[PDB]
Amino acid sequence: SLARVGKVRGQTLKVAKQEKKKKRTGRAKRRMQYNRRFVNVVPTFGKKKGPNANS
Amino acid sequence: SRYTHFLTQHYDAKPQGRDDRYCESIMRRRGLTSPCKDINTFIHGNKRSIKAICENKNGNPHRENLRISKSSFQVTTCKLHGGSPWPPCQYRATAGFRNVVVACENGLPVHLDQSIFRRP
Amino acid sequence: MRAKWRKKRMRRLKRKRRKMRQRSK
Amino acid sequence: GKCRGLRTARKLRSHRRDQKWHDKQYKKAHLGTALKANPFGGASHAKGIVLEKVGVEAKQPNSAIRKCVRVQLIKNGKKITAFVPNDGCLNFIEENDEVLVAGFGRKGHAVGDIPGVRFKVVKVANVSLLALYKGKKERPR
Amino acid sequence: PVARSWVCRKTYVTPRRPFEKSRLDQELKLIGEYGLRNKREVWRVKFTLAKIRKAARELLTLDEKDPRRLFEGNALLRRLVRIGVLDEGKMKLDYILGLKIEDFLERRLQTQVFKLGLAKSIHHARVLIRQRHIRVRKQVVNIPSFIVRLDSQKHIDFSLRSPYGGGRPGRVKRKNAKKGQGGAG
RNA sequence: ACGGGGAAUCAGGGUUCGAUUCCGGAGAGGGAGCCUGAGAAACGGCUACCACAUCCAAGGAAGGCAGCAGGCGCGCAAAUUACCCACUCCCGACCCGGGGAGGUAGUGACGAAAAAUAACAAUACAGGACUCUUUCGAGGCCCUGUAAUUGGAAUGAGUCCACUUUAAAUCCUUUAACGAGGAUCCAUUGGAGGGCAAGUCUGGUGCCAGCAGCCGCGGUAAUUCCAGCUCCAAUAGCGUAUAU
RNA sequence: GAAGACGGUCGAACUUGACUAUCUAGAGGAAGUAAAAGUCGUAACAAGGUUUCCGUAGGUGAACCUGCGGAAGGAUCAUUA
RNA sequence: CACAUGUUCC
Repeated sequence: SLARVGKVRGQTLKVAKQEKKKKRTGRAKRRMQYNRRFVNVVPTFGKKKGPNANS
Repeated sequence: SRYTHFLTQHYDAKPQGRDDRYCESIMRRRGLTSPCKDINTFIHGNKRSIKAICENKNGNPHRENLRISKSSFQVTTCKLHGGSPWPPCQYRATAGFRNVVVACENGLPVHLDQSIFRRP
Repeated sequence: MRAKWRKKRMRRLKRKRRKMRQRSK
Repeated sequence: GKCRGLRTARKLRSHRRDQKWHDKQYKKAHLGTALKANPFGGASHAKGIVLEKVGVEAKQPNSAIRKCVRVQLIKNGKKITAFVPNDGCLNFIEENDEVLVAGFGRKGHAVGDIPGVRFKVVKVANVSLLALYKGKKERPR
Repeated sequence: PVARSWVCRKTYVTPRRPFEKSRLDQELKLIGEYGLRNKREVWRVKFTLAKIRKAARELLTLDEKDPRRLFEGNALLRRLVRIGVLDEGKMKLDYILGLKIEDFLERRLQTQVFKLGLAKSIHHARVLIRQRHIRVRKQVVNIPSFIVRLDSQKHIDFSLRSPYGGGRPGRVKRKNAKKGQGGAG
C-alpha cells in the first residue's frame, strides 16, 4: 500500500519556533567559545559534563 | 484479496506442533499479533474440500450468508490470555476435530465464525 | 552440496546445451 | 618482484599490464562493458519521465515498504527503479514529470536496506526535493 | 589568446582528520589568544610554515660548502631576521626546524596593537585595523594580516585621520553634539 | 586517442589527466578537382557529385557561424545579437585607412587572494591570587566571565555628491553630508548511537511512516524516525551526486 | 582565339555484391540470482547414524547412489616374536 | 536390525 505516505509528518504536532537572541557571528563566535573552554572552568572532581549533557 | 486474506488469517496446511507454543508462533508469522488479536482459528487439510463448503457438496446453510461444513476437519483455537493487547502475546492452544462455520463469498471463504460440534 | 555432483550436473546440462544446438546448426 | 634481472624491465612491465586485468576495480573502468550496463553512461545525473511509483520491500529484519519510482530514461530509453529520498515526499512528485535521478553513493551496488536500487531523485520539474520537504519552494499549480 | 594571469595557489591546507579532539583544542587556543576570525588562517599560517620548513629541510640534504646551499640558505635567513621572527643571535639554517607556529603569530599587526598598548583588547585591536584608525610609516593599513617587519616596529601608531588619533572626531560625537547644542538652544 | 611543454595528486617511487590561450599537426556539411599567386589543393576563393537548406513570376538564382555574438536542437552541463581601435599589434600605395585578431565593460558561490556581521565601561552577579578569621565573611591595593541592565565612543553595508579612472565609462582608492543598542542593517549549511567533535532533553510515531555511506534504529517508556529546545564541526560557504 | 569534340589522367558519387563492427525482435528450451517462513525427502556438520573427499564411468524424483583408482583435509602419527 | 524432522519476537 502507498496510502500511508507521510504518516508521521502530518500527525507530528507543531511547535512554533520561539524567538531567541541571535548568536554573534564572525570571530566573536570564537571569542565567546574560547571563554567557556579555557578561562572560566574550575577544577571540579567528578565526570566531565558534556556540552549538551542533561539527565 | 479477500480470499488470500482468509488463507492467511484462517488457513495453515500442516500444523507443526499443536501446542501452546505453536499457537504463539503461527500468530506472529502472519502479522496477527500487532496488536495481539484476542482469539483466532486455523483450518488444516486440502483446499478443494474447504472450497466444497460454499454449496451443498460438503456444506449446509446457516443464518445470513454463513455455512456449516458437512464433514469435519482439524482446527486450532488459540486464546490470548493477559490483559495487555500489545506484544509479547501469550496464547493457549486447543486441539480438536471440529466442523467450520464459514461465510464464503463468490465461492471463496473469507470469514470463519465458529468451530462447532455436530450434535449432542 | 558436493563439489563432485555439482560438476556432474554441470556436465549433463553441458551436453544438453550442445545437443540442442548442433541440430539447429 | 621475483625475477630480479638487470634487463628484465619488459617482463616486469607485462605482468603489471597482464595481472592488472585481474584487479576488480581496474577491470570495471578499463572495459566499456560495465559502461554498457551503466544506464547513465558516465554521467553524474540523468533526466527521465516517471511512469509509476513502485513499492520495494526490505530484506533484513529492518523491514518496511521503501517508496521507489520506476523512471523511464529520456536520453537512452532505459527503465530504472529510482527512489524517492525523503520521508513522505511521494506526494510532491507527480506522475509523468521530469526528474533528476542520480547515483546513490555506493556507485553500482544495492545499498543495504533497499534491494536492487542504485538511484535516487534529487529534483522534480527543476525544483529540488530538499526545498519541497523544507517547504521553501512549492510546486506551482 | 587573452592576456591575463590564470595562476592560482591555495594559501591553506585543510587537515586530514577533521574530527579529532587533540588538534581541535590547539587551534582554539590560537584563535582566542590571537583574535583570529576562522580556523582557515590557522592552517594558512601553518601552510607557509610548511613551505619554509621544507625549503630548510632539503637544504640540509645538500651537503655543506655547496654554493646553492650557501646562497639559498643565506637568502632564506636574510628574510627571517628582517621580519622579527629570528634574532641575529640565532642566524643558522639548523634553527628553522625548531621554529614553531606561534612564532609568526607575534608578527601579525593585530598582536602589535595589543603589544604596543594602544588597544584595550587584542579583539579591540582588530577593529582599529578595520576602521582605518592606525597607520604604519605614514601608510594606513586596513588589513590585519599585514606581516610587520622588524624595522617598522617603532613606526606603528594611530592614523593621521582618526578621532582616536590626530584627526576629526567621529560620527557618534558629532551626533551627541548636535543634540548637545540643539537641545540647549 | 591531436601530439608535446604541461595540470591534479603525492614521503620516497608512481597513478591519472592534458578538447582548452604556448609550439606544431589536422579540418572548415561530406568527399573529389582546380584557378590565381612567391606561398593554398585555400573554403569569410572557385568547379562537381552527396546530404541538408533559401527566394521565385516555376523560366532560375544563391548558399557553408568547428570566426565574434546570437537561435534551435542535443543535453546532467556552459554568457551580451554590447562598446572601441585608446592599449596590443598586423596589413596596405600608407603619420591618416582598416582589423568581433585584440582591448573595455555586462552575465558569472567554475575557482583563487583578502576580508564584515561589533568594541568598551559601570553595575548587579558567579569566581580566582592576598591578610584577618580553626569557618562564616570582608575590602578589593589585582583580575576573569556573564547578565533585551545602563552609558556613550568608533566604523562600513547603503543612500550620496565631487574629482579620479577611461577612447568614453564602471568599479577600486579620495572627499563633504547623512547613516545601528534587541547595532531587527537578524549567517547559513550539515550533523548530535558507533565509525566521528557533539543531550540517555521533551512530546508525537509504533518493525508503520521513515532513518542511516557502513554497522545498525524503529513491535507503545526511540540516545539513530518526526518536531522544538539545546549542542557540535566548517564559516560566506556547505552538503549531495559522479570522475579520478 | 572561344564553344565543342577525340584521347589520356586524377577521380567524387551511384546501382549491385562480399566482408566486418555495434545494437536489437523471437514461439520455445535452458540456467542464474533474489523476494516467504511453499511441497518432497535428509545429502552434509558428531563414526551426521553406510566415515568424508578426488578423478572417471553408469543409474536414480530430489538431494545423491554404486563401480573402479586415489587422498587424509580421518575416528589410527602407535598394538608387540 | 529402524530412529526422520523444527517454531525462534526476545
